[PDB]
Amino acid sequence: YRGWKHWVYYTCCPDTPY
Amino acid sequence: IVCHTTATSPISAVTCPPGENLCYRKMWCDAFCSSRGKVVELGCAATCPSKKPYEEVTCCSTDKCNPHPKQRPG
Repeated sequence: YRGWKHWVYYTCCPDTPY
Repeated sequence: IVCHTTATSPISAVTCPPGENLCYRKMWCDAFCSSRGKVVELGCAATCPSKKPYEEVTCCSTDKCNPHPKQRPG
């Protein structure tokens, strides 16, 4: 069961600055 | 009442139709820090009669409550 998911979330660098 | 959704750099469908009062949004971090805590804000709820210390958010009744990231706030 490997995931290494990220605890909290993040603001900057969303994905639309594409 | 509106509340930038994520913001960060670009922008998305702002405005919060539900809960006509505050648009929530705060942060996480450990303590006062004021540097780390790379997290985000909630985003509208309904109200904030509460008043607890550490949580994640209280209320944002404005049109630009969404602050800046943790790493580089400005």
